[PDB]
Amino acid sequence: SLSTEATAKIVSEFGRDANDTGSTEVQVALLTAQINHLQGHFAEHKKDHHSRRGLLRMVSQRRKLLDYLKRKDVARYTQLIERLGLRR
Amino acid sequence: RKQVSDGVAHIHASFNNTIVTITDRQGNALGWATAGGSGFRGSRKSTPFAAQVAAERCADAVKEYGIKNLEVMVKGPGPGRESTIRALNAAGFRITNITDVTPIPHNGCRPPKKRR
Amino acid sequence: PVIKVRENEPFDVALRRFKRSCEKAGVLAEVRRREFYEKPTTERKRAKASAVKRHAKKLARENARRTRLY
Amino acid sequence: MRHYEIVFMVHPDQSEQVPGMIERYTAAITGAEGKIHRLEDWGRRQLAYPINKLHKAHYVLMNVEAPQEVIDELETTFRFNDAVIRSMVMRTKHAVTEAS
Amino acid sequence: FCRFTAEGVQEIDYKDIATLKNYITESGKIVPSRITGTRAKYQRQLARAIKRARYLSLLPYTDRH
Amino acid sequence: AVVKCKPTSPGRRHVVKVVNPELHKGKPFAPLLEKNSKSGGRNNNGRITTRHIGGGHKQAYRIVDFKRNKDGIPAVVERLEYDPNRSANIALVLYKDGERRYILAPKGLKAGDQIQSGVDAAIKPGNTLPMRNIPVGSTVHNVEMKPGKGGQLARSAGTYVQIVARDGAYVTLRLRSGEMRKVEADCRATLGEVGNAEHMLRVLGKAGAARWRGVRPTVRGTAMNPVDHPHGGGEGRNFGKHPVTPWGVQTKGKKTRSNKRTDKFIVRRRS
RNA sequence: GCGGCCCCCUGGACGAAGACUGACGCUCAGGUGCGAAAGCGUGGGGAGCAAACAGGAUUAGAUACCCUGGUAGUCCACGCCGUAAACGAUGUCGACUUGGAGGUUGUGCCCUUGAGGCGUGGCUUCCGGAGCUAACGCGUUAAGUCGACCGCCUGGGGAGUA
Ligand SMILES: [Mg+2]
Ligand SMILES: [Mg+2]
Ligand SMILES: [Mg+2]
Ligand SMILES: [Mg+2]
Ligand SMILES: [Mg+2]
Ligand SMILES: [Mg+2]
Ligand SMILES: [Mg+2]
Ligand SMILES: [Mg+2]
Ligand SMILES: [Mg+2]
Ligand SMILES: [Mg+2]
Ligand SMILES: [Mg+2]
Ligand SMILES: [Mg+2]
Ligand SMILES: [Mg+2]
Ligand SMILES: [Mg+2]
Ligand SMILES: [Mg+2]
Ligand SMILES: [Mg+2]
Ligand SMILES: [Mg+2]
Ligand SMILES: [Mg+2]
Repeated sequence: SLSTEATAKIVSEFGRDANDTGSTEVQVALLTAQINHLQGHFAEHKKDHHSRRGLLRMVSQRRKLLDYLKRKDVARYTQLIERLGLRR
Repeated sequence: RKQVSDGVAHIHASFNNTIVTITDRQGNALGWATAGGSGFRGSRKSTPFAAQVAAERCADAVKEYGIKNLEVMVKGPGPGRESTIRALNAAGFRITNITDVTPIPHNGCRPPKKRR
Repeated sequence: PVIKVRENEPFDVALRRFKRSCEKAGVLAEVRRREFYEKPTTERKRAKASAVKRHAKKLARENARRTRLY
Repeated sequence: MRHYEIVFMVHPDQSEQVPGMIERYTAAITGAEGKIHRLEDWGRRQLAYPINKLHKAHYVLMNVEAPQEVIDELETTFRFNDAVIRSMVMRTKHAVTEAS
Repeated sequence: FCRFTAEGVQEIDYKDIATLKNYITESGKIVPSRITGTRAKYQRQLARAIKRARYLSLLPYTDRH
Repeated sequence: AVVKCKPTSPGRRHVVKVVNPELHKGKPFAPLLEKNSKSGGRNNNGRITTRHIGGGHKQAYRIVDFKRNKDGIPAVVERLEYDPNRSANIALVLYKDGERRYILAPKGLKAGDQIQSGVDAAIKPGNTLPMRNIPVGSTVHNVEMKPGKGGQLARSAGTYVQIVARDGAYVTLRLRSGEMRKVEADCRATLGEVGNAEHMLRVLGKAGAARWRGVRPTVRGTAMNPVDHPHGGGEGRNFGKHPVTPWGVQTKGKKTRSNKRTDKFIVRRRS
């Protein structure tokens, strides 16, 4: 679940600073690292209905952030979705 | 015959009967006597007295085997649970130890349905 | 409830010792519980009522402790 | 790097075998950059209940820190080994030097 | 009473059988916390320790095996 | 993967296909093929002995290696091939020295997997080794009966045999039929459980689907005439007789086993 | 809805001290998803219990209660069903308004000098104050004083039926 070394490394790439955790790019890039990591978990344990509600919350919390970012800064939004790969 | 020295008394108490079997230490039975077959047919074999009578009767039938010492192993609930122990002393046996063996599942097999 | 008859006792003492062990091990109470199936819903209601009366009587005696009858 | 508290019992008539196998497991544990902190040999003990008869057994404590993939191989060597009964693999952290 | 497993703070383990034998009746049944006094945070650590040692045959499941 | 065919035709309504993509799609291995001419149920005398056999697609016998007496010499599975003769897919196996052979495919064997034979082998699905060495309670297949005979038990698709208990020089196996049978402990037995476990779930859907597997039509006795079959006769569907085979001996209940020389090894009759 | 112990993968909650984003929030018709037990389909498994069924009793009768047996089912895999007194008969989110005695899980300070004392948070069971209510009762976890959004009701039967 995004071990410290793997979660303090995403903050460095996407954060404007090295100590900036919480920027919309960082938050969405952190969430995307978990939605793309649980795909292999749920492709084996299909009946894990209780852990899927956690995944369906990380998915929606990301879309809520993207809509805020897109309205606030279109240029920054269209650059994040291609640096990451989504909106399909 | 075989004049065994140390035997084990197996009491099978229940809510409807009381079966007493006296065996040697290797688990080979020698004699037995129940409550219902001892002239206590009906609502009387449950009583803690019919267990006493059968315990004396089962204390017999090993007279030929010359038993002097005993270990009492009480199984099941019921009225014939204690009255049938002292009846073995009344026959002269020397009780070595009293072990309660009772099948208690650790939430295993499902019991029957409730009566109404 | 294994008890070993120790040295030089009267029988009634050793027998009354073994009975104390059966009462303390609760073997008789356990068997009477396991003779019939109690539905899972009837157990929860039977436990709750056996923790309410325990509480309600506990308050009742204190609530009646500060009273003079005559 | 996950800690472990592997403890297993062997056949009583293999007590001379254990020195041979305790080092083989430690060699395999160390062979994959794995540490080991406590190697207490409890000796021969009397069982509380008989398991497949065998009123006695010989206990070994390992307290190994190994990668998650090495242990799964080690449990297999515990299973198919006829002279290992009741292997237990706990997951813990930390310390050393207890129980003797 | 309540002092054990709460004074001298520790996390109970299943090796010290001499300690655990003070928390089981003669038949191997775990004594309830009401009788002893151990706090609930530690009876769970003392219930799981006894069940852990039973599997290793360090303690008896029952008094007749 | 059982896929139900869409009902574009009355005769494709009910077909269910068991399609396995992992099988090889080309041609088999030439040096391990033979000629397999058909019979139709006809022995030396030329008279049919077993009825309802005839026709069907032409096939070729693929020499499957059953003894597995090449000890050591690890081998790699190259591909899984469809075998018309058996009910389980076979696997081409290449040994280290350069010799290719065929084996029955276990349930968890794919290309690139490694197997090997011999007493030294390890307990792994696909590895064969004498039953004296396989831990009791295990699930095995391709069991033998006599040391070196070749392998005769649990050879169909999805079929296996349990090693219930080992007693001295003889091993008690729970077979697939429900029997418990003693076999000599030295018989090799390939560890695992045979593949193609979905072979049951296929249905043929039409009459020709069974006609092109060498299965001729089966005619009931009650339709026959009294000369041709004991049931026979009648004016309008009369039976009135205890069912029997066309040769008099009773069917539907009557036991026929009689060996008296291998009843030592039958611990418990089939339940 | 979840109760033996162990490992593998995994979701949520809470607490102390900080750093960061800067209204990114609440509710939600349609829609989608999860949803006890019984029930259905295919393939297994079947110890115990037990609809149906058989016999014995009770009875005026007893196609039930009681007794002796017992199949489906209860169990596993994958699909379907989508209903319960699915209940605290009480929608979700937020603010404000006297107390007491407990449970459970965190944390801070000081004579932990010794089963201590004083605080602050999360969840939770019981009693009661104003207030509310037809009454019973609820009573900081409101059924009190308010704000936003949704669902539902409009005499009984016919009927949650055609
Ligand atoms: Mg009964
Ligand atoms: Mg036919
Ligand atoms: Mg005709
Ligand atoms: Mg004829
Ligand atoms: Mg006619
Ligand atoms: Mg007729
Ligand atoms: Mg809706
Ligand atoms: Mg169901
Ligand atoms: Mg079913
Ligand atoms: Mg079935
Ligand atoms: Mg019945
Ligand atoms: Mg409804
Ligand atoms: Mg409910
Ligand atoms: Mg409602
Ligand atoms: Mg909502
Ligand atoms: Mg109140
Ligand atoms: Mg309707
Ligand atoms: Mg309805």
